[PDB]
Amino acid sequence: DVESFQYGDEAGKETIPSFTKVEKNDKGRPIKNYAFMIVKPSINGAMNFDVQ
Amino acid sequence: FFTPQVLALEVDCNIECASLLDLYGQIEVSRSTF
Repeated sequence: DVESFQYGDEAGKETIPSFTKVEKNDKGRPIKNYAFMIVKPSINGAMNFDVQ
Repeated sequence: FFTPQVLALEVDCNIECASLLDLYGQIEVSRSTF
């Protein structure tokens, strides 16, 4: 799976972590920023490695 | 008959030089001949 997202070439390099790996609360909720990356499924699975 | 104790270090002894690639201006680009 994905762990972080890169947004920009040089100045913007905020590797915003994914919701999967992030500092969670005692309940399960995160505490720091994260991103979603909702994806539409396709043939041959590849949940995030497939073509759009 | 005597099996050596395979210890777990791995000497490298290989320097890089210096990435001077954060000073230059970077621009994400697209299909060539911009």
